[PDB]
Amino acid sequence: RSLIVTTLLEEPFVMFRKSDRTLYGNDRFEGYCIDLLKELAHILGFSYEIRLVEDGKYGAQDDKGQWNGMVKELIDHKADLAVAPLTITAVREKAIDFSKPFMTLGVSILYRKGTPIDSADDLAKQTKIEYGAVKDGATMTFFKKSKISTFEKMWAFMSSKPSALVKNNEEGIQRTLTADYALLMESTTIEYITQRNCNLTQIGGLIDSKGYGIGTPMGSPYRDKITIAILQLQEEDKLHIMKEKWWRGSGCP
Amino acid sequence: SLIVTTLLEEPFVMFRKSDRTLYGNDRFEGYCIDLLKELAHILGFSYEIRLVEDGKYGAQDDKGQWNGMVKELIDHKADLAVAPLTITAVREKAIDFSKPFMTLGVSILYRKGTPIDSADDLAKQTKIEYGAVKDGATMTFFKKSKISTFEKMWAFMSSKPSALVKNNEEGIQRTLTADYALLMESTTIEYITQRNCNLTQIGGLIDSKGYGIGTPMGSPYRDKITIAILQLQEEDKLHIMKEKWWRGSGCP
Ligand SMILES: O=S1(=O)NCN(C2CC2)c2ccc(F)cc21
Ligand SMILES: O=S1(=O)NCN(C2CC2)c2ccc(F)cc21
Ligand SMILES: C=C(C)[C@H]1CN[C@H](C(=O)O)[C@H]1CC(=O)O
Ligand SMILES: C=C(C)[C@H]1CN[C@H](C(=O)O)[C@H]1CC(=O)O
Ligand SMILES: [Cl-]
Ligand SMILES: [Cl-]
Ligand SMILES: [Cl-]
Ligand SMILES: [Zn+2]
Ligand SMILES: [Zn+2]
Ligand SMILES: [Zn+2]
Ligand SMILES: [Zn+2]
Repeated sequence: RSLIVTTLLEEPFVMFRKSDRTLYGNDRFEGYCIDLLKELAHILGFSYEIRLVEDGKYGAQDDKGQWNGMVKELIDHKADLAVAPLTITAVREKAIDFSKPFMTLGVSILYRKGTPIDSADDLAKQTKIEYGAVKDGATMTFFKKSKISTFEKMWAFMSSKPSALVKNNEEGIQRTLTADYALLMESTTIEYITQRNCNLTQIGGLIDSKGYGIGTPMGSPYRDKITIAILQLQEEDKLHIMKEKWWRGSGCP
Repeated sequence: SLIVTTLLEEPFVMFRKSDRTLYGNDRFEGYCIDLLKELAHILGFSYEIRLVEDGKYGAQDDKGQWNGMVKELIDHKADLAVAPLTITAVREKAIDFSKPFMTLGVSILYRKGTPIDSADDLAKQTKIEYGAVKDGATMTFFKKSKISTFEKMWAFMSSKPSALVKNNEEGIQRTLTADYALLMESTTIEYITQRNCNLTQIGGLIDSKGYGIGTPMGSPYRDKITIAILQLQEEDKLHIMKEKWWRGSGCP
């Protein structure tokens, strides 16, 4: 029996391979998470089938507590693994079994260069510059439930204007380029664009300390096996090599 | 009540200074003590803190038997292990780690003004000695490492028995008294380098690890503590808790 792997298209984690031949099966995909998935399959000795999740979402719960996206697939036993930049959160951990993190990140700010803005505190105290995050993502949920006075003031801004929240990273990146808009985005993706689009930069440091984990249904025996494999991959400096493999662009002066 | 095994290690678990004799859990204070009180209240359990007898974190011997807090958890003599216990693959095969409550990496503790800039600089030369705490997580990393730089560095530490120190307190002195660089976890480096302005961190972080709460394998408290640690992080409580205990006179 092969494992069902649900995932999403997100640079540079999972991308479509380009080729002259028509590609079938797992051959269609490439990226950091694809290399990580082949490495886990190598260590644990299993075959898998990659399926893009249909609703194209990571996992948010509605007012009635029901989930969507990849997290729902794991809950409904419709998938064995969720290999994607799936942020480890307490609410998601109460529904699925996260492996230990394979990559660290924190929430930060994507914005233009040449601005006296030095922190998220500067965005909260002003109104001319609009800010937001990907709707129903981990970052937006952080601001929604946070009690820090600065982040409470920022969430009142995002929730009041529905256009402040973007559908995905691509729209948020586009909005920071076409309007006076700052995107609250996870640091790993910020590092990826700031090395390829020299117009954008990171503002301030990291506001929190989180990680990406491999999602499994609760009670899955593969969680602890993947955790140990991720630990072996880190100690062998291989998570370091394959991250530098996909994150290194031309750079920005 | 749950039995919690731990170790004396600044600033995670320390003896609370007092004129009168302290008994029970009142004897201890520190970051891990504050974390345990926070976890105990969230999960609603009572506990008894017991310093592990052999005074060790957890290493394997020649016969494969564990010692320290890890063995304490395997033999079910303790329910939780609240200490700066580094999450490693070999330990994860023996106990159930919670998700990390603190991030750290291996780095270098050495004197200021010295030319050494990285661990690779230490490997290429021989006049400046280097090592780590014996049978700790750092030493075990170099012993099993296949990276060519770390394979060479482990040959150096193992060749001269004095390169391995007994604990952090002795290792800090060897950087303060000899031409010696200590391979130390970054969180402990950050703590001392703000108290002893003659020491500094050489280079960046060599790897990326974390401290986790140890439980016996199959413990129902693992996920409960994991979720509680995640809530503590999202509520900025782990940030307040670390800043409280990472004090010092400060160094320019
Ligand atoms: O979501 S976690 O498993 N627990 C929260 N943390 C703690 C702040 C150290 C971190 C820090 C870095 C990670 F990669 C994961 C986590
Ligand atoms: O021991 S872990 O659970 N898995 C290894 N990592 C990965 C380098 C991201 C990290 C990074 C930071 C942590 F706090 C824990 C861990
Ligand atoms: C690319 C997207 C929308 C994902 C990636 N990790 C977060 C998650 O797992 O929810 C989202 C980013 C964010 O919310 O800042
Ligand atoms: C203080 C000591 C000996 C401990 C703390 N964490 C590591 C562990 O959990 O093994 C050790 C440090 C190190 O190995 O560099
Ligand atoms: Cl875990
Ligand atoms: Cl005792
Ligand atoms: Cl931390
Ligand atoms: Zn490396
Ligand atoms: Zn590298
Ligand atoms: Zn028992
Ligand atoms: Zn804070």
